[PDB]
Amino acid sequence: AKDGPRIIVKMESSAGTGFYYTTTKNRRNTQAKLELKKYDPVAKKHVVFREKK
Amino acid sequence: PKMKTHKMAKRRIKITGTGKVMAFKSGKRHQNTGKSGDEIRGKGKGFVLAKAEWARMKLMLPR
Amino acid sequence: FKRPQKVQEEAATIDVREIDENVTLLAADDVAEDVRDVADDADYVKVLGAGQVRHELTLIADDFSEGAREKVEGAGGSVELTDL
Amino acid sequence: AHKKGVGSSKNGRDSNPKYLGVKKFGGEVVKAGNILVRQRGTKFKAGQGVGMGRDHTLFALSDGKVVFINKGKGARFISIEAAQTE
RNA sequence: GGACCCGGUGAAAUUGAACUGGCCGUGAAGAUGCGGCCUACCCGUGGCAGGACGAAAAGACCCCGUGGAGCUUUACUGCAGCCUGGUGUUGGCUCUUGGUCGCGGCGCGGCUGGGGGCCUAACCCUCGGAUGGGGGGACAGCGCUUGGCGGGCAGUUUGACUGGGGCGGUCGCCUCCUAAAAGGUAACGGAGGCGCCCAAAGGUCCCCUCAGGCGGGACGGAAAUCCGCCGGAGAGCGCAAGGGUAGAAGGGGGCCUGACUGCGAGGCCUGCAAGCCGAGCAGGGGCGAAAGCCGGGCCUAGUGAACCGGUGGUCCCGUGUGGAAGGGCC
RNA sequence: CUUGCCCGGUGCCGGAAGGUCAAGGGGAGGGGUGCAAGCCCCGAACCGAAGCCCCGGUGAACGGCGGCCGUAACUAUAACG
RNA sequence: GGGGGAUGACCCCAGGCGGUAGGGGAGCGUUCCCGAUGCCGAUGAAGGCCGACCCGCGAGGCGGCUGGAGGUAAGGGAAGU
RNA sequence: AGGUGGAGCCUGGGAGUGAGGGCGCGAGCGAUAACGUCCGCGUCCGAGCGCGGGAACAACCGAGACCGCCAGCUAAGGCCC
RNA sequence: GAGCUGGGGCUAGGAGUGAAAAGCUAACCGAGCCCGGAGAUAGCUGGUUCUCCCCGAAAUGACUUUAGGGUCAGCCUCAGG
RNA sequence: CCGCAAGGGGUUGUGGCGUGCCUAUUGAAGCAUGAGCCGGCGACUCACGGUCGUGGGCGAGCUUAAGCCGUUGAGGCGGAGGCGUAGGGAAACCGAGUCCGAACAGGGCGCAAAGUCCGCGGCCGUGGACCCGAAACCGG
RNA sequence: GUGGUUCGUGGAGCCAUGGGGGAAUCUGGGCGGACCACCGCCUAAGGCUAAGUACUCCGGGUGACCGAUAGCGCACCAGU
RNA sequence: CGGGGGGAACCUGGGGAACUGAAACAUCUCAGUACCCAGAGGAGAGGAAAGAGAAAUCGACUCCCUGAGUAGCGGCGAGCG
Repeated sequence: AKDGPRIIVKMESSAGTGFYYTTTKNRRNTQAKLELKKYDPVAKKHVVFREKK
Repeated sequence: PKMKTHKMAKRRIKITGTGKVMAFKSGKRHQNTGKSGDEIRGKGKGFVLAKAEWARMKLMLPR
Repeated sequence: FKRPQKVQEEAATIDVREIDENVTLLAADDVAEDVRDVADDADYVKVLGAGQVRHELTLIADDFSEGAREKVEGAGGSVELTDL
Repeated sequence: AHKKGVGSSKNGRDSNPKYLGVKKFGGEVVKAGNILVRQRGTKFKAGQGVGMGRDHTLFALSDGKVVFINKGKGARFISIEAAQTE
């Protein structure tokens, strides 16, 4: 998107490998290297999910 | 002799015996659009009427 | 979505009832115990289901759909081209 | 390379609110009453409003849809006599 | 000296046509021809300029055609020429320092880089009286690629609005008012906000009852902090307005992330594409005992076609078959 | 008769030690196919040109060469500040 | 449009009918190619000159005068109308 | 419901203008100024919505122009010349 | 006398010449003239033919280097259901 | 004056009601332009495609180029092809079913209604292509 | 570094070449589109070669081709 | 002994462009066209394959139909094809 080194930075998150990812917008603003949550890659379902990229 | 914006004929295009023609959804996606998900579920195929006449025609013949 | 040149392969459109019928007029040849393979309308034999196999006949061709080949078994045979 | 002031001059753009289907017509599982999208439809007609009483829409199917506060979300069912045994 | 009267000769632009008066009114708003009226016989020649919007010329002043042509510079690009690295027919002899890898070091070693020298057989020039001498000489001319300057020139371009062109403004999108009460409409008509953001204003489960005013006491004399009364919520909600609306969106705490994939019956607005809504179906969770809610936010702004490409996934295509460059799909 | 003041930008003249950077040399390393010797590319650390950056000189080279408040001034810049 | 049309036509009444871009239907003469078991004219081809029969019409026919040689197609076709 | 009667709906070929004004009314601007412009509701004109009227005057009041010269009632508007 | 001149020639027209205004280059060179691209393009301008029948337009809205163009809609017309 | 006689010819004295004609125009008599007068030239065409409508030959319909036959010269053979015969999909491929997907929720289609060639037309593209109109660029 | 090719710098080959390096003589040497293995094709870096298609100054034939402002502009002391 | 000079049109080589379309215009198009040059002929052009493609299939060159407005080239736009 409109890449603006302004606390506005786009990122994703793997599925422990579940394989690929899924969309997400972000803001250093707070918690830098902070970013985790679960989902479900083509890999079965669910799976921890770091976001960092 | 004749041809056709072969183009559009390429991208978006192609008719059904019905005498009608369609090209893939075409909301936003595939450019800018961190946007959302469910919105994703927003790309199948969009069939515009009226104009699809220039189209079809201009293509006419092979497609 | 198009290519950088040509390439391509093949295959055709030949189907059920289609035959049985217009092939009913195909009886002017191998339309007895029927060794099909016309030679009249199309190019690269394929067999479309729909309809209801019949005229009990073995067909020397490429292939066909599910049911078809099935129905086939209804009352006939099925031979494939070159090697299969 | 900028813009000026002391020229207020600032036209406004377009909307498109309505009551679509108004009150008491052939009811079709589709956009009920409208004046606030994202809306959250309801059940049958609606009668709650910054007015007092209520409104029936002698039209019944799945459901309709609200407008966020205005009108008055549905809930006071009302399938309509035209919802009995065939 | 023409002009005027005679005799001889004898054109020329413009012109629908016409036997063509003044008035005061009128019409598209400065009329012999339309209305009312007043003067009004038919023709001519010598004249005098006012009107026939007289003649000349499809305004040169104007704007409009994403017309043209000339000059200008830190307009765009490109060429001419000029500077420039390596390379070539541009051969010898010696003086030298640098790198490097191997066996701060030094010894060696292949490697290879810089450079200084008369020479000289190309090359060129030189001539000066012949083809020999002389001078420069590895130059350079000059060929090929590099790069650079480069208006010298060549070709295009330099928006719209605009109650005359320009200067001035201004163009998207959110709200009010304008819209006469369905919807919806100009105005360079009024006023005001937006090209953010919030990982926790997210999802639920559990609790709260606002501003304010009055009365009573610490640090306090506006303006807290607590205690006791009054309250169609006038506070409250990240941001502009407007609707909302405590029952609460609104104020806390508990775990939780569905701020989901596959989809969506069926509608709103709509020439286009968009834009926007949504039960319910399946997989898989979260919150509650559960009946249920969860597919981000209280909303309506926080925006962009399709192509031009990156990248993580596919293992669909793979141009004799085995593959990969490369391509399609996410 | 007499041509004064400014080289911060610009053109230019000089400098070339240092940054940069093209073609290029020149090797780490990866890649495809390869039974294997091989056989093609991507290749980068460093060396590397003018130019540009940086130092200076440059005006019968382009070009430019200040503002307001106070003060003897019975009144006005001014001699000064 | 509708009431019976024998091919015409005839009767009712409904029912209008002003119209530029512009849309639909129907007709007219112009020079040619048929000669769909077609040919007129020296007592005039045709054009011309003039007219109080035929048609809503664009045209027809037909009669009088002129003038030296052609061409007409009862029907369909074509186009430098 | 429908007295109506003749508009309606879909598919499809062929289009034109893509800038108008004038009047009444309700608003905007504007000196509530203009044959000013700007949006709306109806009409109006469209180079023929050709005729009557208001002298004359598209245009405002009445009127819908198939055709019939020596008929008849009226409209609006008029009837001393 | 950077004097006027005849005769002989040289340069040339995107190029010449020019004691230099854009002057002069076979009587209008801000880039000659003839033939050729070629009947260049030309939202602009005109110009746009025989009769007759039938109905009957818009001068708004949406996006445009688009505003005196034109796309799509809206209002026309004919064929069938 | 009555070669179409009791009806008309021609000319007008009066009176009676009357703004020419073309383009572009909100609107025009025009004082806006167009034209002095007469005669002849002079402007929606042809081709290949495609496109609907219609006249008709077979429904699988239809013909290139050529070979032969040719007062008149007489057409007749030629079966590469191409549109229809399912389509759905980026594709693999499947197939009256298919793509998204892991789900029976929708998109395209099935359902024959079948064309196809030709003729003649209203049109659409390439064409100088409704007709003339300029300033300019480029070659010799 | 250009060409031609449908290829407009592209995953981009073949053939043709502007500059510089400068191989092989049959297990040789290009090719089948980057490349590589294997298969399959072909044998260059000299030359000649009628016939099948194109064009009308010329001569003929034929015309739903014209008729003196049409046809070539010019039907006859016209490119004068 | 041959040439050279011609010659409407046609032929290959040598060299070789803007308009205009893309509703600007730099890519692109018109095109390898128009023009100029050289030269062969009555015809030149070309012509027994380090070819084509892939069914282990085809074979000179040329030309007509077809392949095909397809495979495909591209500010994937106008077009070229």
